[PDB]
Amino acid sequence: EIGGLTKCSESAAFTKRLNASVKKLEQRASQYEADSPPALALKQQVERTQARFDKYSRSELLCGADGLPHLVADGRWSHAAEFILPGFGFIYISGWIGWVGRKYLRAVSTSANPSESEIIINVPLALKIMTTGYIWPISAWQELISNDLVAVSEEITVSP
Amino acid sequence: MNDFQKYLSTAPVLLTLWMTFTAGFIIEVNRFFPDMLGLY
Amino acid sequence: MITDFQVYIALMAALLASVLAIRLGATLY
Amino acid sequence: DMTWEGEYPPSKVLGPIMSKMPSGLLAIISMASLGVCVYSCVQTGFLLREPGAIENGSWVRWYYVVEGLGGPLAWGTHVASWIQRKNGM
Amino acid sequence: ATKFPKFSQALAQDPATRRIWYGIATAHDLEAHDGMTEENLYQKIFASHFGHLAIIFLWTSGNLFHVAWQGNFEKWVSNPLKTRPIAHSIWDPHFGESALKAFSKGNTYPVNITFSGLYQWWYTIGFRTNQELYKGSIGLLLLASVLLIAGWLHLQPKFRPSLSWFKNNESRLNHHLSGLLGFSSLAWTGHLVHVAIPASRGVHVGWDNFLTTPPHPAGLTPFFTGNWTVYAENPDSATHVFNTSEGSGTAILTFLGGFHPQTQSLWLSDMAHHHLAIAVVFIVAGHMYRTNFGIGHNMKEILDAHRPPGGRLGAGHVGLFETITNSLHMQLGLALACLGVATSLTAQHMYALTPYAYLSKDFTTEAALYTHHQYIAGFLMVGAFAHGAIFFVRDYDPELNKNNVLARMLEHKEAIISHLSWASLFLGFHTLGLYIHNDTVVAFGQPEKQILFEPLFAEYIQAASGKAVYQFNVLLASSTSPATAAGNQVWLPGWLEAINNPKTDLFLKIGPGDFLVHHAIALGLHVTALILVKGALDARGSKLMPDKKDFGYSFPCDGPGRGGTCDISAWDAFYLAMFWMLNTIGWVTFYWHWKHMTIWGGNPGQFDESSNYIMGWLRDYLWLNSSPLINGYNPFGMNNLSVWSWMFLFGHLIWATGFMFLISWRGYWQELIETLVWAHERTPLANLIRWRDKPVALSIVQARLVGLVHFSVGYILTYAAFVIASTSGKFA
Amino acid sequence: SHTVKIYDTCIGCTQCVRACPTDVLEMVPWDGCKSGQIASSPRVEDCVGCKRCETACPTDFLSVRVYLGAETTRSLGLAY
Amino acid sequence: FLWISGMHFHGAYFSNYSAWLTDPISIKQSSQVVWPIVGQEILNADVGGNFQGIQTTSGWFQMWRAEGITSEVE
Amino acid sequence: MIDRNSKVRILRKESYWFNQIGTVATVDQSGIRYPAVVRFESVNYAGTNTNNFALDELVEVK
Amino acid sequence: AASFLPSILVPLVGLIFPAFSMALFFLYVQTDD
Amino acid sequence: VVIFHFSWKMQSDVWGTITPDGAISHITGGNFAQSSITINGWLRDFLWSQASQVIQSYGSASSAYGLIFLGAHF
Ligand code: CLA
Ligand code: CLA
Ligand code: CLA
Ligand code: CLA
Ligand code: CLA
Ligand SMILES: CC(=O)O[C@H]1CC(C)(C)C(=C=C/C(C)=C/C=C/C(C)=C/C=C/C=C(C)/C=C\C=C(/C)C(=O)C[C@@]23O[C@]2(C)C[C@@H](O)CC3(C)C)[C@](C)(O)C1
Ligand SMILES: CC(=O)O[C@H]1CC(C)(C)C(=C=C/C(C)=C/C=C\C(C)=C/C=C\C=C(C)\C=C\C=C(/C)C(=O)C[C@@]23O[C@]2(C)C[C@@H](O)CC3(C)C)[C@](C)(O)C1
Ligand SMILES: CC1=C(/C=C/C(C)=C/C=C/C(C)=C/C=C/C=C(C)/C=C/C=C(C)/C=C/C2=C(C)CCCC2(C)C)C(C)(C)CCC1
Ligand SMILES: CC1=C(C/C=C(\C)CCC[C@H](C)CCC[C@H](C)CCCC(C)C)C(=O)c2ccccc2C1=O
Ligand code: SF4
Ligand code: SF4
Repeated sequence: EIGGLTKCSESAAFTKRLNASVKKLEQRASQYEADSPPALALKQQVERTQARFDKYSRSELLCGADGLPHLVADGRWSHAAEFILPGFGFIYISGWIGWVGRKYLRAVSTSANPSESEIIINVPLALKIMTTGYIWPISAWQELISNDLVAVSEEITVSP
Repeated sequence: MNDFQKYLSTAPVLLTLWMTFTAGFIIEVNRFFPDMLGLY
Repeated sequence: MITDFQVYIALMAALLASVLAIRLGATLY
Repeated sequence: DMTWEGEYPPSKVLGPIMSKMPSGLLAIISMASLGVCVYSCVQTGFLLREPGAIENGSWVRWYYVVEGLGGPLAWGTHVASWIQRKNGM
Repeated sequence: ATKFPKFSQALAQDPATRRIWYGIATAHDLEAHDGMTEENLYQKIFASHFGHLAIIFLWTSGNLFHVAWQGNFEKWVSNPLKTRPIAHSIWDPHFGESALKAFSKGNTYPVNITFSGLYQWWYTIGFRTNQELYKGSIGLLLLASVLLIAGWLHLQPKFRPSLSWFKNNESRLNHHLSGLLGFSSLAWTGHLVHVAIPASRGVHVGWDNFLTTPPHPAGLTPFFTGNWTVYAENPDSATHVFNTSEGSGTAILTFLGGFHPQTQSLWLSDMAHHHLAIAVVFIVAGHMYRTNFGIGHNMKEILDAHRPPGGRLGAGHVGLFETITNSLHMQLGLALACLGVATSLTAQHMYALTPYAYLSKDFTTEAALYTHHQYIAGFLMVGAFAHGAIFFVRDYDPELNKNNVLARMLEHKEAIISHLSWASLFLGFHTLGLYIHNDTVVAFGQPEKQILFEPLFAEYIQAASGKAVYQFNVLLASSTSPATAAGNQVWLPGWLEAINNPKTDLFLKIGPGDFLVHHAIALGLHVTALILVKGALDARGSKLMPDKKDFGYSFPCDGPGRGGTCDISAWDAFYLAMFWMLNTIGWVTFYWHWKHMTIWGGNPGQFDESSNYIMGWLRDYLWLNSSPLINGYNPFGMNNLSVWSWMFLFGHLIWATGFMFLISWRGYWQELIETLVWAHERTPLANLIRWRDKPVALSIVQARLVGLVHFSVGYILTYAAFVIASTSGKFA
Repeated sequence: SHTVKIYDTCIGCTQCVRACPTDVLEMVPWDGCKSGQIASSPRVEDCVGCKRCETACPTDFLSVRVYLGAETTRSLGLAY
Repeated sequence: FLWISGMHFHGAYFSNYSAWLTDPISIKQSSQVVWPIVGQEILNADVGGNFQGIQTTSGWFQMWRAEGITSEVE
Repeated sequence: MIDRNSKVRILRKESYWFNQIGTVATVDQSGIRYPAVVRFESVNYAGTNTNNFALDELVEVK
Repeated sequence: AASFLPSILVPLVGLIFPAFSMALFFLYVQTDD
Repeated sequence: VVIFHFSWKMQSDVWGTITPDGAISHITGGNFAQSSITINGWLRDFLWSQASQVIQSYGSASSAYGLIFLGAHF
């Protein structure tokens, strides 16, 4: 496989880890008894453990010799779920936040008191501006090609 | 009321509320969709 | 095995370096 | 002195000899030089890839080594031809 | 002046102790001395260089002498893998009988074991007897004396070189490239062919028989005839035992590739060929500049003509020629930078392509050398940026460099600084974040939820050169690749063996753990650079102090006003960057040591699994490998590691003492000193004695320097003890 | 000891001369400003380098600049 | 006052005081319990008395015993 | 042109408000070295919002 | 014998030399040419 | 320094277990007398040795302390 790794579904170390983990919890549960609230909790915990390992097994994750999942991020779409797809999520959300923030600052900049509106936010306006960020990619590009995003050497600079 | 709303509109207060909401929703997502290291 | 004479010869050489070093230092001063 | 402005450098930058050479001649030389370099590489490649018989580094030939130096010269000559052309000579 | 700082009236007329402190630290800034002309400056610097050279040679002479007079080189030569090399003897009147026995273990007298690698180097280059080492030391002592004479001679009235001589760039470069580097390499290949290689094969060639012992049976006939292939025939067999004729060959110049099977080091024949080739390249390159013979290039013209036609780089490099020739600081900066890169390369390539015999088997020495050169590299790098800033403040001419490539750099300074900042932030947040994620999940008992990225890009590069474990069938790792076909009959055979041997440091195997540490090192370089680069660009002025250039490279501050201007000088950037430099180098050195430690110990897995989270480093590296060191001396006795143990604690003290100067500032101390003065003047008997230099507190900048030095010395000393005691205590 | 220089951007606010802890600055007649006064540094031998003067200047960039230099008993504020 | 109130409440609804009271030598004092989110449950130790929680070290149990609390209603 | 209530861009490199816009308050006509008095909406590192500049250091923006 | 040199030189280099050097520096920095 | 003195002295010369008969086994074994007289002793017989718990707390209910130990250093 890529990098000499092995699929986790076919890695013995991965399975050994699972068995060991469950055993530890079960050994603890033995002390408590029957429907004792402590025992029921530990029992539920083993279920989650079994589920986690199963999910990873059914996945396309590749494990190493230690039996631990290793992520691939070279651009291959075979393992896009590991980095590329989640990556888009971050970019979309982050841009949303940044775009809306810039919009609000510029909007309140022309108000009676531009500094009071930064310490005491105008919630009504903020909410409106915040909702308009879902199309930030389009808006940003449009602003760039309209020479409204990047300024032109009319900004303060150092002495040298 | 108006004045109280202004206090509730102060930066510190709004941050706390927003972050509490954000933290909560993240926690809730993990409660119902737990243990994820990738989009499956 | 480095003989005593050999060691003594080395020491003599070092002395020359020392005296020539003082001069260079005093010339740079 | 060598400072220049515009879209093409002056001929003085090409040295004391090439600054007087015609653009076409330089072009001919450039193409020829590149050819020699490429030929040398291809031929040497066969030597390196021939079974045995290259022990003790027999694959290195004086002629091919000299020929391979045409490649860098090819670059210089082709650049110079352009400069001469723009300069009008 | 008529006081201690003869070169400064200002300091000389000072009524306090500052006169003494500053005079010592401003002694080598010859450019700022009272009444200094450019000619004198150059002349004095030239002479000072002769002195430095002499010191270096005296140092080398001492090592040879002490090894020869108090060492075990000859015994080591006989049994290299079973003898511990001796540096020098020990005569400390404070030692107790027990200590005399402990440090005298394995020998008959108290001694220090060397971790400098001199034995391996000398063994490889040809030295076999103590008498030989002695001759070398004596010769170097003589050379040192000659250099001292030169310094005096060129300061005399009729031998002082002119300022023009000092600025003839073409001749110096030609000479230095062709002679200092080129011919010297040719001379070295001569030594290797005449003395070293014969010794490796059991033959003794010295000053007694070198003129009658031909290096090769054929003679110089093949060379002049053109049949050079003869010198590469009959390479030493794979069964050759070093320092003996069993399985020896006759080849003197070859391109085998790889390592000698028995010594696990690069073949000597290959090194000889290497230096021969390098020689020709440099000798040819030294014929590029005009030097009173008509032919050649004029550097000024070359620089001036290089302006991209598009205008993207402004006026190009016009004006830089004069700036460099008339600025010693820029020259020094360029030099220090290049040397810094070289030092790092030496460290990186010397542990992979082992050059000396049986050096790989000496774990402690190998560890010391790497940490040594990497730390030196850091200091050299920081100095380069420092002198670059000094240049801008002192030697930069805004008018000469109009729209030059250099000036335009100072025009988009904000862009550079801001973007470097972003890079640092990105690397910092995610690297730390991922480490903490891995720590938390592991702590909660769920290691399967760790985010571990495989270093695929690096693995690919390793495969490209022939590594096969990663299974990336590419380039040299592919039998059908055109590249493999090319060198399969030249140097690949030997290389592909070493690269694919697990018991060598050639392209060590990498895993998810290496990914993270590499990104941490990246953070260090970027952040250290930010501090240094900002200091340089914002050295001639800023928004807070638009007139910084008129105050200099180093000034205390600009007052408590305009918000507060502490640490606003460029010198302070160096001060701040030093800490980051140490941190980054520390990370780099820790990584090398732990990785190798686990490999040497036979458990590579420990690093592979525990390096993913921070606790692993603290518990499985620092805590676990500190046991030998902290037990150098205990309530039950002591061993040879006692000196190393003591130094470890000593380092901690100096480091912490530094904190006092860094956190506590002058005001408090000055007031306290005043009270002490009152006491001395009012206490009978002591009143008889009085000072001639008013006692005052250390200055703002002085304290910063003192503190940085204490911090640095402690930092280096403590790690030095650990790297040595831990490695030696466990594997030696 | 230290060097104090006054520049043409002065406005004769007198704030600097009212802040000096050692009477180094004075207000002298001048015609370049509306106030008709400019600051001078007649007694720099008593400057301690406090820079309080600079902190008081109202001009965009200080019209009064103190450049620290040679140190004497007076400049080092030594009562002993 | 709110602080003290919380401590007593947490000792009434999230503690093993009753069990500890019966066997003070064996059972370990605990008055804080973590929610079962994200494997943080590991922090809930097997203190004793059929109870799992964080072992507190403020000394509340001892004080309450000296006062004579006995019950969790109090 | 520099005049009361006019808006100008500072051209003094040492100014905190270089390449920024300010409003000319009053221009003195008595021959003082720096006649114009410009006011800015942002405080400098010292906390001031005004400074006097010469006419050449100011370019009218409109 | 050269072997005795360690016990004859070290006392001088580490004690006598440093002392005289420090004394000279003091006299040099405390003098007003 | 004061709190460290308390911790080592007690664990070495007071705290511990005693058998039905008179056999006192202190937690650290009485190392304070001959080890606390040197700085190396404090670094080895106290900080290095008594820190084995935090560093090896991962995977247990005491894992929180390990994380906090690291966080505090940061
Ligand atoms: C052939 C004649 C010749 C030779 C041998 C030298 C030799 C020297 N000159 Mg020099 N000089 C010459 C002619 C010559 N000069 C002429 C004609 C002039 C007048 C124009 C001068 C003017 C001059 C001045 C003004 C000064 C010198 C100095 C020096 C000394 C430099 C210090 C030293 O020892 O470093 C030698 C160091 C080495 C041999 C080690 C080199 C290590 C490098 C890093 C190797 C790099 C290899 C490779 C590139 C790395 C690859 C990796 C890379 C990509 C990172 C050196 C002894 C300096 C000095 O100290 O004077 C006392 C000095 O200040 N020279
Ligand atoms: C070839 C290398 C080289 C050369 C020739 C110079 C030359 C120079 N540098 Mg420079 N520098 C270098 C490398 C070099 N540097 C490097 C590598 C760095 C990075 C650290 C710097 C950083 C640097 C700074 C930051 C400054 C200089 C300055 C100077 C100038 C004055 C130096 C001075 O006053 O020292 C006088 C003599 C001393 C300071 C004595 C040094 C005592 C040291 C600090 C303490 C010794 C260590 C300690 C005692 C060890 C004891 C430990 C023990 C207990 C075990 C001079 C032109 C200064 C300047 O203004 O130039 C314009 C300046 O401010 N340099
Ligand atoms: C442990 C000690 C420590 C740490 C962590 C830092 C951290 C930092 N230093 Mg620093 N520094 C230190 C000691 C330290 N310093 C010392 C001792 C000195 C004296 C020499 C300096 C001198 C120094 C200089 C001179 C400079 C820095 C700079 C920086 C920053 C570099 C950019 C970076 O890493 O961004 C990432 C930063 C961090 C990861 C640290 C903060 C992390 C917090 C906890 C946030 C974590 C968020 C997390 C990922 C999750 C976020 C989402 C969440 C809200 C839901 C960073 C904030 C540079 C700077 O200003 O940055 C551009 C700079 O120029 N430092
Ligand atoms: C010193 C006081 C103190 C402290 C530190 C704690 C701490 C704790 N209690 Mg506890 N408690 C206390 C007093 C205290 N309690 C008192 C006095 C009572 C009696 C009413 C209780 C009753 C109680 C119960 C019944 C429970 C706890 C639980 C808990 C744990 C979870 C806390 C929680 O709800 O997290 C989550 C936090 C929240 C859900 C609150 C939401 C966050 C808010 C919205 C942020 C604040 C908004 C901000 C102030 C806006 C400002 C507006 C402006 C006007 C000021 C935690 C260890 C729980 C527990 O252990 O379960 C196992 C639990 O079930 N406690
Ligand atoms: C290389 C330098 C060096 C050398 C050779 C010594 C040697 C010695 N030290 Mg020592 N020491 C040094 C550096 C050195 N020290 C430093 C740097 C420190 C500071 C940390 C100390 C702190 C130190 C302490 C605290 C003590 C010693 C003691 C001793 C003595 C123990 C052996 C013995 O028989 O004692 C028995 C003593 C004798 C047999 C007497 C020997 C005759 C004396 C030394 C004659 C001295 C006359 C001398 C010429 C005067 C100097 C003149 C001046 C111009 C230099 C021994 C003579 C111990 C001692 O007893 O001191 C004498 C002691 O208590 N040392
Ligand atoms: C009118 C007339 O008469 O002609 C006309 C008509 C005609 C003919 C169509 C025209 C033309 C001519 C043209 C277009 C001519 C040339 C264009 C050209 C020639 C463009 C690039 C060469 C680049 C090279 C060689 C790059 C690198 C060479 C490199 C990078 C090397 O490293 C060489 C190498 O050596 C090293 C250092 C080591 C060696 O051991 C081996 C190798 C190989 C690795 C003109 C211009 O219209 C004029
Ligand atoms: C940027 C840069 O670096 O450019 C540099 C590159 C470089 C190379 C340094 C330069 C140079 C100098 C020159 C002139 C380089 C060119 C060529 C070079 C390298 C050297 C010259 C002649 C060699 C000859 C004549 C061969 C003798 C060889 C002879 C006579 C033989 O073949 C003997 C032999 O035949 C027998 C009798 C029988 C055969 O069985 C065995 C062989 C075949 C071996 C440049 C071009 O100036 C600038
Ligand atoms: C401050 C300043 C200064 C300084 C600067 C500096 C310090 C810089 C540095 C810089 C640096 C430090 C740089 C570096 C660089 C690097 C590089 C440039 C690299 C490259 C690479 C390449 C080109 C490639 C290679 C290769 C080959 C050959 C083949 C394939 C593979 C590879 C990768 C390997 C001065 C004084 C001047 C003055 C001004 C200012
Ligand atoms: C302790 C301390 C001092 C006082 C430290 C002093 C005075 C050091 C005094 C001892 C040193 C070792 C000098 C003693 C030199 C001897 C008297 C011998 C001198 C001989 C001459 C010929 C050199 C400061 O002046 C200071 C200033 C600014 C920030 C922090 C601090 C600070 O922390
Ligand atoms: S160094 Fe002193 S005067 Fe300058 S800003 Fe800092 S505290 Fe104020
Ligand atoms: S620095 Fe201090 S003493 Fe000097 S002029 Fe200003 S206020 Fe007066």
